[PDB]
Amino acid sequence: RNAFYRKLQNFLYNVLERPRGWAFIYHAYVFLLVFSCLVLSVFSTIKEYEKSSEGALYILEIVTIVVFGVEYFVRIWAAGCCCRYRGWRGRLKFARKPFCVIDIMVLIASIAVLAAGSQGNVFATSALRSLRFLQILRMIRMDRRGGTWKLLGSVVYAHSKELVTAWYIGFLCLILASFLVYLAEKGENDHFDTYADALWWGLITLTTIGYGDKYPQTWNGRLLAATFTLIGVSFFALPAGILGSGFALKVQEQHRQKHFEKRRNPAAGLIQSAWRFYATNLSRTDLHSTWQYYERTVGLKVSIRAVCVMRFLVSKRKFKESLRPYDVMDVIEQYSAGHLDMLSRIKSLQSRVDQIVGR
Amino acid sequence: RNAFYRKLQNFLYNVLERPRGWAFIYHAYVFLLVFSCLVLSVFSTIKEYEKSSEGALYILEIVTIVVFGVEYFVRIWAAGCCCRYRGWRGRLKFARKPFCVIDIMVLIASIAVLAAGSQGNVFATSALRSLRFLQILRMIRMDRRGGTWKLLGSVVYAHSKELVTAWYIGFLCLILASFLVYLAEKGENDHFDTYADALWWGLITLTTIGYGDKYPQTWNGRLLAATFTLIGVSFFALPAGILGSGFALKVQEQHRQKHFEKRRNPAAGLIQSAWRFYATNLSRTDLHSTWQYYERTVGLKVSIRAVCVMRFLVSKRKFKESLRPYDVMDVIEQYSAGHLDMLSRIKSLQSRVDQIVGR
Amino acid sequence: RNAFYRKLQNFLYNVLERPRGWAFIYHAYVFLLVFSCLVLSVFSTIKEYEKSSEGALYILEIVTIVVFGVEYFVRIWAAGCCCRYRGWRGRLKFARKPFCVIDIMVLIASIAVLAAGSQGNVFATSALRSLRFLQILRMIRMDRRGGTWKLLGSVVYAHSKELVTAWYIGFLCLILASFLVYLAEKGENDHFDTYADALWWGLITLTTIGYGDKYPQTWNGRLLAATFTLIGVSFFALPAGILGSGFALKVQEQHRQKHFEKRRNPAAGLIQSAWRFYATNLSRTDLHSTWQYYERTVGLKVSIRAVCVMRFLVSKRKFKESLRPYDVMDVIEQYSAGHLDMLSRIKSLQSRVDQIVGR
Amino acid sequence: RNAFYRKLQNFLYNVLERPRGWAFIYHAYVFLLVFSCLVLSVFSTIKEYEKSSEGALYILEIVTIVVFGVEYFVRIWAAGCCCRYRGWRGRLKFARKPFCVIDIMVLIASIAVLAAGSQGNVFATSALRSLRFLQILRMIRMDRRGGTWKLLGSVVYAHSKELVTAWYIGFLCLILASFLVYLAEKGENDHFDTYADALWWGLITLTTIGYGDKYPQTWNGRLLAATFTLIGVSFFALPAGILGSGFALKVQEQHRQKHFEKRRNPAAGLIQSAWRFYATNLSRTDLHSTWQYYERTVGLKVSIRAVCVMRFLVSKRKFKESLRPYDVMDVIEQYSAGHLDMLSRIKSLQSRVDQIVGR
Amino acid sequence: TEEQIAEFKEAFSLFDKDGDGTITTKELGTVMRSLGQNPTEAELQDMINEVDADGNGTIDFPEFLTMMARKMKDTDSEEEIREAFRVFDKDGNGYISAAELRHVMTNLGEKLTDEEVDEMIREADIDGDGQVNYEEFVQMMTA
Amino acid sequence: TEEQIAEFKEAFSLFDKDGDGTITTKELGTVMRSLGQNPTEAELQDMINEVDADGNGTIDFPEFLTMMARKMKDTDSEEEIREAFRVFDKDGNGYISAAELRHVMTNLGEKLTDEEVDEMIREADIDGDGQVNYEEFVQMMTA
Amino acid sequence: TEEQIAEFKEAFSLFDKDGDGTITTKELGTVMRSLGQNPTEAELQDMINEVDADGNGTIDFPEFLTMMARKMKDTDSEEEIREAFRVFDKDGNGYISAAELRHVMTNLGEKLTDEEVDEMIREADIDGDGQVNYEEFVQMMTA
Amino acid sequence: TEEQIAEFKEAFSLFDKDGDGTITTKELGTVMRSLGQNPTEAELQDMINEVDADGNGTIDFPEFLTMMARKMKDTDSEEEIREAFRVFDKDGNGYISAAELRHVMTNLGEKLTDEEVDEMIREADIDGDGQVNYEEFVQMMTA
Ligand SMILES: C#CCn1nc(NC(=O)C(CCC)CCC)c2cccc(OC(F)F)c21
Repeated sequence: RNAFYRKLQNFLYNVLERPRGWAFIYHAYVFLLVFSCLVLSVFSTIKEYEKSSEGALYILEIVTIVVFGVEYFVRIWAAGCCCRYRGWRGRLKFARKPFCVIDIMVLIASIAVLAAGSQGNVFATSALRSLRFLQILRMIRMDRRGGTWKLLGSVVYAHSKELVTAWYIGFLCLILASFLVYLAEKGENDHFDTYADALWWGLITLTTIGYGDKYPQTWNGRLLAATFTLIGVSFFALPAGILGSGFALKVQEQHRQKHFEKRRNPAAGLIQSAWRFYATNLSRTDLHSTWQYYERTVGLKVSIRAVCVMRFLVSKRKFKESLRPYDVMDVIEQYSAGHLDMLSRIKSLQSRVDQIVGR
Repeated sequence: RNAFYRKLQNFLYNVLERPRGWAFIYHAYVFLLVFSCLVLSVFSTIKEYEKSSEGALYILEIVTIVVFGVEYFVRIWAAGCCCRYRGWRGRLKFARKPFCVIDIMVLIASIAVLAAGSQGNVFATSALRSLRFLQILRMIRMDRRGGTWKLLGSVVYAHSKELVTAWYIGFLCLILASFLVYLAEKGENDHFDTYADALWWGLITLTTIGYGDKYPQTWNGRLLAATFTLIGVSFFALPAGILGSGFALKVQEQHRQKHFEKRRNPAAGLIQSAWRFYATNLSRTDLHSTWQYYERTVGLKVSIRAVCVMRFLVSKRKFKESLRPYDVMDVIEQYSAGHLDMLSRIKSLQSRVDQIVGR
Repeated sequence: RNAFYRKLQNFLYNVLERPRGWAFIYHAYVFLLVFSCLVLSVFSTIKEYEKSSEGALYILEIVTIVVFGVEYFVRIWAAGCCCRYRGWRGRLKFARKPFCVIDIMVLIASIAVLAAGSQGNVFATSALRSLRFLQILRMIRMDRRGGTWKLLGSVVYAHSKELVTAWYIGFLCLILASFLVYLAEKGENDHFDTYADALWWGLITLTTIGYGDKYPQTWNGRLLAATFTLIGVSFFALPAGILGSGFALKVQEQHRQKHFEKRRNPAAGLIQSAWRFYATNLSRTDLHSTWQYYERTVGLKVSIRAVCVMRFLVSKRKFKESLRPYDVMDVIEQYSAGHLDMLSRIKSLQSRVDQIVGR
Repeated sequence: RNAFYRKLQNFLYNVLERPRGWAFIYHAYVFLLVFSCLVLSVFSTIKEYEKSSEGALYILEIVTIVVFGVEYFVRIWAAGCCCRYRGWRGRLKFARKPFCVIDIMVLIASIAVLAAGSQGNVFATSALRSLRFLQILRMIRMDRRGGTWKLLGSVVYAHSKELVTAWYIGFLCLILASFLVYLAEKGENDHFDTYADALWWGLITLTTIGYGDKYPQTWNGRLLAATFTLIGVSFFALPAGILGSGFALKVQEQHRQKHFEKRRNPAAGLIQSAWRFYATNLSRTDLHSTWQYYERTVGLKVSIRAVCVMRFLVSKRKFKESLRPYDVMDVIEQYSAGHLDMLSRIKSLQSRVDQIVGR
Repeated sequence: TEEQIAEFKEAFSLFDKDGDGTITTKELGTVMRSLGQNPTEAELQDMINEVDADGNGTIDFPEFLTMMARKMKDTDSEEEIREAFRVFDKDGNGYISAAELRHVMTNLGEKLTDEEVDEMIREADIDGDGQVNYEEFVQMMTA
Repeated sequence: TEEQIAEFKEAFSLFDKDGDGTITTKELGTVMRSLGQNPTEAELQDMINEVDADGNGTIDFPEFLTMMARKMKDTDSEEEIREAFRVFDKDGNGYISAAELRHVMTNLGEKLTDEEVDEMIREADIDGDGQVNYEEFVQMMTA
Repeated sequence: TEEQIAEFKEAFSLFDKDGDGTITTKELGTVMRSLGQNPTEAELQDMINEVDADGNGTIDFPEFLTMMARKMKDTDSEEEIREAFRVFDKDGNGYISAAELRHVMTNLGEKLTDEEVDEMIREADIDGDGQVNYEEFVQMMTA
Repeated sequence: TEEQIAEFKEAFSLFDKDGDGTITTKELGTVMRSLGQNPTEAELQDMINEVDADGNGTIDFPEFLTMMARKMKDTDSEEEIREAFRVFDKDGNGYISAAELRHVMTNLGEKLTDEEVDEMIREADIDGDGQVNYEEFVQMMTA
């Protein structure tokens, strides 16, 4: 069943590499399993629940090594589906991907720690640390693309000036308020023994964590703390609000722009122009016969080649400016072109009717 | 008074099912009553205020069973107003609605617990649990449509990628900061006895709850806690800001789009086309006489039917693309069509004036 | 100096009633003074700082009664400037304004409490409560228009559905998490003695206040608290973010719309139409001579009156739809009208050129 | 190497004064160094880590004085590159800049405190305070332009009304809730001894700091605290959300507007008009020969001068309205002009075709 | 009075061209084109909407008479005119310089002649100072 | 039945002008211009799209017949017609006054004559009260 | 000087066509059409606005003379010209290559001839290096 | 080779009309109008921009020859063609059905004939299955 085999392999590749829709379910399950393991590892640290947590953790470690090995082999097969990695050499080339090699390294580490535990020589602390680190490593691997980091960095850089303003003003407010409260309390309050303690109090207050170990206990200390916290809490909360609003606005703008679509025209122009520019052959029976057709519509050889490259070049630029269309640029440029065109045609109407009057 | 009876029944149905405006007041009152009951139930748990709270709770339980029964009967009558549930069978069909059956089940449970309390055999704990659960059930019933859940899910899915980025980065920051502070403190601080305690501290800090039971007490622990919290608090606060900004932007976009309106044209076209397509009868005295009129304006039978269905089909599509008009799609498509039309007519002007010059 | 007196009176009226710009400075000072008094009143409650705070409070009370009396008299004079309150009867009419009568009542109460303190019979508690309440009353009076309340209510109603979703989901999460943690801890933890205590803990946690008196101390309690808080904190923080984003979007939309301006055309039309409709007199030497002029441009009397009222009526509607212009409505309607007009004129071009060909 | 020297001097000036891109790296490093020093200063306050922190602080102080001196001299050289400060007098004029004089004062203070420490007479407290204040002074100097303060003030003023609404409503809620909880608890709870304590509790609660020293312990106190905090926390969190959303919206609007660009046309017109208006000379061999050319295209002298100034004036205005183009103003005005122009030309078409019919 | 009804009928017939008992958009357009000002079809349709209550697309005699019986005092017209004046009130106190009206009121929208604006001044400006107070003037018109 | 197929072929030939076995946009345009209503090329292209499944740019006999075999009951047309009626349902209960249809249904979009709207009324309004209930009417049409 | 006033009056009469003592939009339009460049009515209205202070819709002799008495030094023109130069300053230091002006200054807006731009260069570029420094040049023009 | 340079000069003269040693926008427009396709001035200006490096507004012989010496392999053209193919890759694996190209590649933009698209198929589709793999094809063209 060649068709069935290809269809199944493509389906598995889509699920394991490009989970557009319901495929995410599977990934979630895997994450859950991994996450569950992590939680068990935490329970393994506690000495009270050592036995049951250790047993469940070993069972889940066996299950997860099995699942990860099966997934890795199936992912090798799926990458085999992709033309970029067709054949044994292509699959090996795919397996050199940094995330794939990281995953296989984690798998080998897990099987190795299990085997060492079977041996018994390996200390329990070593195995626990190893398994915890492998679990977090697969957690990181879940991204597999760096999409979250890239998005966060993009939004942070977009609001770099505003974030820096928030950080700078909040830092100045923290320093000033901590110093003033330190002066107010100093010896009166045991909490504010040293300026380092005052800075710790200020950081824990303006962030609104408010542990309660440190807090002013004098009338002037409390007065200054009130006046300064009323603004410092907002300053320290600013970055979260700025980033959240930026994320929401970016989501809105994307849901508009990527929902525009209506593209691939410059890409089609590129395909045509590359085809014609490759066709500029040495008078062989290939498309250069179509080039003789093209020149028929009209030494001359060079001009033909020239024009082909020209379309190629121009097409390139179009796609380059059409890769990420901007609504404001599109609308402004189209309005300018259209209105200028209509005005020019109207003036042509005036000239033509004037000559008609002359006629 | 047929007119008066119909008007009153419609008014009650609107109040109890489609509370557009002032009708909400009534619902609020009901909620308040239910909410009040809930609060009393809480006071019933405390052993100090058992007597007074129990007496007031019994009085309010009688009042609320009475009110809910009256409301249920009046709601059955109101649904009777609706044509979909006209007649005894229609009203019974209405009563099968999941929320209606849930409400009647809650009513029976409340009357049953009251009767059991009258009997005295039922234990007080059973009655208290029953009444608390029925109260929360009616609280959930207040929605009656799942609107809140649907809206929250829609906004969450819209920002699924941003929310996942926030969760992932915050989780990584929590794990890293908790582990580093655990290493810094470990044995020096009694609070951070085990890594589970460190994780609890990290969760309570980055969320800014800051209970105060756990907090670093070492110079390196406090330094790392400061550096990591300064960013972790923002990361954990991100989701609230993202969701709030998304909600506000959605409200703005809705207050624009639903404020557009200017629709029902495709719906009217659909009505006309369905009427004409039904009219394609077997040469009877019905609209098919109007079909003879339509064909008069021009074997042929099929074409008539064809064209009728055709309008139907196109009408359908129009309404489908006019159900939820998008400002950007509307504006872009209308601009393209209008400018292209004007340009084509201008070129027609050029051709016609050229031939006039020829004439 | 009639001109100087009128100019000064207008300047004081603008400062005291319509503080557009730098005038706000003065108001701020007054607020500061009032606020200072309030703070002193707080220090008066403390028994340790009774003497100095009482002395400063009495001095500031004398100062503030003097300032408020001077301001009230000058405000009477300023309202006298306004034509609406010209003359003694006009000033008395202005003085019936609820905020003015509230201010004079507060002034009388302050002078009365000062006189009673001079007498000595009045108990200190009575005077302290009186002065605190008068201070808060003037603080409320600072608004003088209800602008803050109106703006907050407008933004809240705009996002009524989203806010209700946030409240409902957060309430359900609070109830569920509190009950689950109560079950987990119950007797193990002294904090969660009763479900009321669990509800208090849940409210103080999800709001992120985190006092620290209540907190889970069991493995299952802490696990459930983590899972539920991770979402409850965001749900409870939602309303602040929603309102803030709504306020920012409203500010943006206002800074666009009110910055449009370009109006008063329908208002001018209203002025003209009202002038002409009043002019429809009983054939007297007033504008009805201009009505004879108007009818000259053409029993007939009624038509004249008709048309005048007609302009009036239409003018009204225009101003009514031009009071709060909407950018989207303006742009969409102007685009529709303009493109339809151009298309119709283009078809007129086609018809005229066709007949020219015929000619 | 004149070219090499000029290029290097310009590169250093750009890095030290206009760090557009990668140059920021250097600044960051400097900040880090300064920041590191600050942290060491904090460790110097603690008596336990006095020795090591003092040694590292002295080493870093020597390093930072060296770096700041080198940077100041190189910045003098760089400002020398700028034409505004060419020559010795120009460099001296640049050195009078307030930030430059502040920096040199800080440098002198640092070298002076180091020399005094070498002498040993200066008390350790004096040196520590001096170095801490100099460190914060350079931290402030990092801005060098007041950009953060200006941006924050702009956004705050933009949302002045909304922020004032938030502050006012939150203040009223704080006062009311604190007073009600004070009445509820008063003598029952030791925490709420006096109304000042109640106000402190209310401030620490509504801000969500929640130290835990103060918290209600009575049924009515807790009930009122719940009802009032549920709204007060949101009111106090509002300003952060409002400012964050405003910052994000401002970033979006800027990333649109400043990304428009397509300007310098009015600036070019201004340059031309200034050139021509200067050219209106006393009939000398300068551009006034070009003025004879200009008048050739046509006592008359004045008109020439008139028209030149006129372009100047009009050019000025254009640039003034083109300095900060607004998308809404640009689009609305261009639409009005274009549509009115097309309509007028269409009516010209109607008139011309009518006369052609007459012809 | 019967004389008013006779005037109403006479002018309604005058506006009527075909004689259908109702005034159409074209009738108003042509009669006010004879009046010198050429309208737009939107304005005529607006009149048709404002007079007619049954949506007949024209102006019938009953609605004509009912609109005739409605004088300014019975129009609830105070708020609209007050707001229109206020939008033109730069100072906001309520006084407007007659020169301001002459510059603007006769330069915007339905521009009026010098006689009409000066009559406005002498009507509203009872004091004859130039500081016209719109509130009292409009209130006494609506009396 | 064979008679239906003969009718189909006869009218398909009638629409056909050049005789290529398919109906193009121009054929539909001209035939329905003879019908009195002049379309727009967008409408004809929409018909070409909705009939044709192979994207030939015209209407062929097989797709014509397949569309013919699809009656209203086999169209999944209940939701669209119900929604269209609902958008016109001001009260939202499901009853619409026949006068409302006469005022609107014959005044918007493809306006219909008095006979057609009255036939709609007597069809849907079985009770003959004027409170037409669209749900039952559309359901029984789709039967 | 009286000679300057005589020149002013002579040219004001020259611009004047009907002889009303004021220069209208059409007068400026026709005189500068004779000058070769055809304006737009917006530009002529802009001149009417910027000269006239009483809003007469034209240019009168007193405002003409007052604008004449205002030389560059008494115009507060430093900021505008500095900003205009800065917007064209790519490097931002204050030096612009004369080749840059030749490429741009004569290719945008009111494009000037080679003679005018070269005279600009030899005027501002005292050093004769091509790195024109706009600040000193504009300051000395405004002197 | 000298033959290539002779060809270059011969065709450059052919395009040249006035004989100024450079090819202007009008020359390209007229020569490719003879070619059957009528351009827009924007396209000719785009060509002028892409060839010319000194901004002369035309195409000179040196830039012509330099552009001639640049073959596909020395164009850094892999990314653009790969991205263009990817945007058309619905599945995203890298395989496209030749029928998909025939339906789309010859129906959008610069539509090509059946011969050209079939030659594309037989060129890229070495396996002759219809699942053209654009990556290898474009890479080997760029070889
Ligand atoms: C979610 C959540 C927490 N939250 N937040 C609230 N805040 C507001 O409503 C407005 C007050 C004005 C109506 C805040 C804006 C000023 C609120 C009110 C009632 C109950 C709540 O919890 C319950 F629903 F779980 C509330």
